[PDB]
Amino acid sequence: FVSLDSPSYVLYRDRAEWADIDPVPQNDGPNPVVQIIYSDKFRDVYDYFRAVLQRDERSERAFKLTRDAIELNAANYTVWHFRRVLLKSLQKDLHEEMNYITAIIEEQPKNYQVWHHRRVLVEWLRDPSQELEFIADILNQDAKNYHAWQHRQWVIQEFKLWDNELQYVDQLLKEDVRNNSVWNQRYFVISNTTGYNDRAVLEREVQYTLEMIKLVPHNESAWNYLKGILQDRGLSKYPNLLNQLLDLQPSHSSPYLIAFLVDIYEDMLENQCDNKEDILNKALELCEILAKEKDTIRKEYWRYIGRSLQSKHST
Amino acid sequence: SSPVWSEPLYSLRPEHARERLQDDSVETVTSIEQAKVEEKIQEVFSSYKFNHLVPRLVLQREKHFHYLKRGLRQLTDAYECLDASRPWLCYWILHSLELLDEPIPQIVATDVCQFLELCQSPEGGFGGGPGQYPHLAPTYAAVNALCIIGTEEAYDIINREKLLQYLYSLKQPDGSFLMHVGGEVDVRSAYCAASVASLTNIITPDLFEGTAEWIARCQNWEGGIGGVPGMEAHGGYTFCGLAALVILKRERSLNLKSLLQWVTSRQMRFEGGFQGRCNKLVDGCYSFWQAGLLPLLHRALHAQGDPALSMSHWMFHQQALQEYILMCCQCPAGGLLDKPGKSRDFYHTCYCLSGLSIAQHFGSGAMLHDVVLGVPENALQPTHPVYNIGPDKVIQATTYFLQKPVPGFE
Ligand SMILES: Cc1ccccc1S(=O)(=O)N(CCN(Cc1cncn1C)c1ccc(C#N)cc1)CC1CCN(C(=O)OC(C)(C)C)CC1
Ligand SMILES: OC[C@H]1O[C@@](CO)(O[C@H]2O[C@H](CO)[C@@H](O)[C@H](O)[C@H]2O)[C@@H](O)[C@@H]1O
Ligand SMILES: [Zn+2]
Repeated sequence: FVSLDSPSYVLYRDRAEWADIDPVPQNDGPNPVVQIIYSDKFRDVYDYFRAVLQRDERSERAFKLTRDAIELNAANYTVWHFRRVLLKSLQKDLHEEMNYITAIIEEQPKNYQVWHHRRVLVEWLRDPSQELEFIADILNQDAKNYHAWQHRQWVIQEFKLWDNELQYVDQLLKEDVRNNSVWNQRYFVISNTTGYNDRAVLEREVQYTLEMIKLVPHNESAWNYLKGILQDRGLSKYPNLLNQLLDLQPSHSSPYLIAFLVDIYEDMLENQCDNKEDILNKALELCEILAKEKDTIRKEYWRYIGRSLQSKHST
Repeated sequence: SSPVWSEPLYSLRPEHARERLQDDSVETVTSIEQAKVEEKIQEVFSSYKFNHLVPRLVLQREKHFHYLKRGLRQLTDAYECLDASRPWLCYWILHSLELLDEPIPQIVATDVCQFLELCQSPEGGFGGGPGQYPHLAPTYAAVNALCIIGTEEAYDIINREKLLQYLYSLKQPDGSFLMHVGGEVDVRSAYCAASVASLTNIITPDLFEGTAEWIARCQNWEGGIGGVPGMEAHGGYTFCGLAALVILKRERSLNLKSLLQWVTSRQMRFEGGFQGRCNKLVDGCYSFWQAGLLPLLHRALHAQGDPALSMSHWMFHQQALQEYILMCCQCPAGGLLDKPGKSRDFYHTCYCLSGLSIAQHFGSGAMLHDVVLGVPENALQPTHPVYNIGPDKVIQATTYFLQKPVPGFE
């Protein structure tokens, strides 16, 4: 009807159609703390909100009022809950409400309440048809929006919309191969579709990741993904990988590569590798290099790893 | 060594320049943003160095105190966005004062108790302000604030019978909790529930059935924990997950090796502070959410007999974190912040200080080892890494409530 910023906006206390209900002031007590000196407009809306809440008035006027209360503080989860009570009670058009939440999220994309409200609507409608495109628009503005990714994961899993997500992941990795949210989505899609037990899939993934590392060797996300998809079977189960990394070491001795070597050596020692004394020596040398030179921010961690190796494998 | 009036800093070592981002000549939004922050931070670091003269760093306690004291009574309409978070303002401010060892006048303490009573819902739990529905986040904040006050008056505000019923009313069959009635699920709720239930002695055998397993499902391939299963590892949700498991004595449900490697990786080699997720920017509040994981991991590993654990240091760069907070996160007007160029707020004041205290104080068994960077007055009161209130307050509250029965249960 009329928005809070509109030139013709009128305070609820001045609206004839609200004259029959008394506003309910907030009681902060006789000696208030963390007391917010509200604007007149804010207090007016919330005094009337408290009134309709207290009376449990399930009306169209109350519904319109929640829209204003939300604009004033979209983190007010009490208002959101009441708005949902009204959506059901008044049998409001949920597609119209979807248009509303779409606009609100675009304005406030980091807010928990707006995303939860959208999920409730999609659940009520059992209609995911606008979701992937809407989320992609939000992600086009902030490609790391945690709420947007979480909602995307929910929609895909709940409505089984897996078919195009790896292609979407690939597009976003082309745009920013350092986008850790997208590497996480890659794992999400593959683990939930083919899995990584298919040796052809794992090889494709290892190859792809090694290629990304070659292109951008100081990108931590690709290194973490490489470890992520190999770690549960055990890094030492992949003997060729060690050789390949060892070849790159002299020319690409980044802390990420050196750390990865230690991780391999750790797992090797845990699995009765051949030449244990030699492998232990090499691992301790790398821990020292990391602690003293290549990764000094993590000196305490690398010193711990060195002591841990010795506690487990010295013999 | 050096005269007492000069203290060399890690971030000012000549080799520290080697820690600047290497973008491999491949620019993306991520690297561009990271480089911009590093450039600003280098400018800041340099401002604290005068060739071989490096004056001791100073926590501006008095400025922070005045900012906090003012916020505890009154706020402009600029704070309307926190109108459903007033118990948070109470907790962030009281905990900051507590860390700074600034006494809370009895009158202020009573007024806070009275206000939090008004935020308590008849259905149990606390809401964001008087008459608001309850929600686990302001419930956590209110309970923590009342424990910081720590008077019998404060403790007795809490309606424990209704609190327990309220937690039940949020508990899902899969072990998770809603944040509020009809609200969203993520690992925040497990921590809020576990924190308030353990402090107030209302844990039943069934309350947390399945919860540890659900939290473990939130640990992902990176080794950290996401908000729900499948999601990206995030320092805030990781703190929530591990802290809840520590309360439940179920830390072993996680892969602690991958968790430890993930969190230590989140300390930024150049800035010295922590990022919340891999390949995102440094932020002062993660001084708590990330660095606070290290004392939790230490306790967990120590419980398992780990013979390699340090007896003197947490497994992060304690000095570097202190340098980032003291040089980059203080507002000259009082208050602390995310990073240079950002504006102060009470949330960053709370968590920057909490992280500073973790970085200054190591304790395990009978071993205590302090590393207070800068002037000795910089030393803060210790904070409990599970609850993030003083350990004295935790012991006092837990002792008080353990004398009361679990509501309706034996
Ligand atoms: C950190 C975190 C941890 C777990 C889950 C979510 C988050 S967060 O998304 O980053 N966010 C912080 C929102 N944030 C935004 C932010 C913080 N740092 C950078 N930004 C953009 C704020 C919050 C308050 C104020 C104020 N005043 C300013 C900024 C949520 C806060 C909500 C209230 N909190 C909270 O309930 O913490 C529990 C769950 C541990 C009890 C503290 C975290
Ligand atoms: O960090 C790996 C560690 O986390 C666990 C859960 O505690 O599993 C997570 O990571 C796996 C990939 O390594 C995923 O398949 C799984 O879905 C996720 O929960 C441990 O099993 C694993 O060692
Ligand atoms: Zn922050």
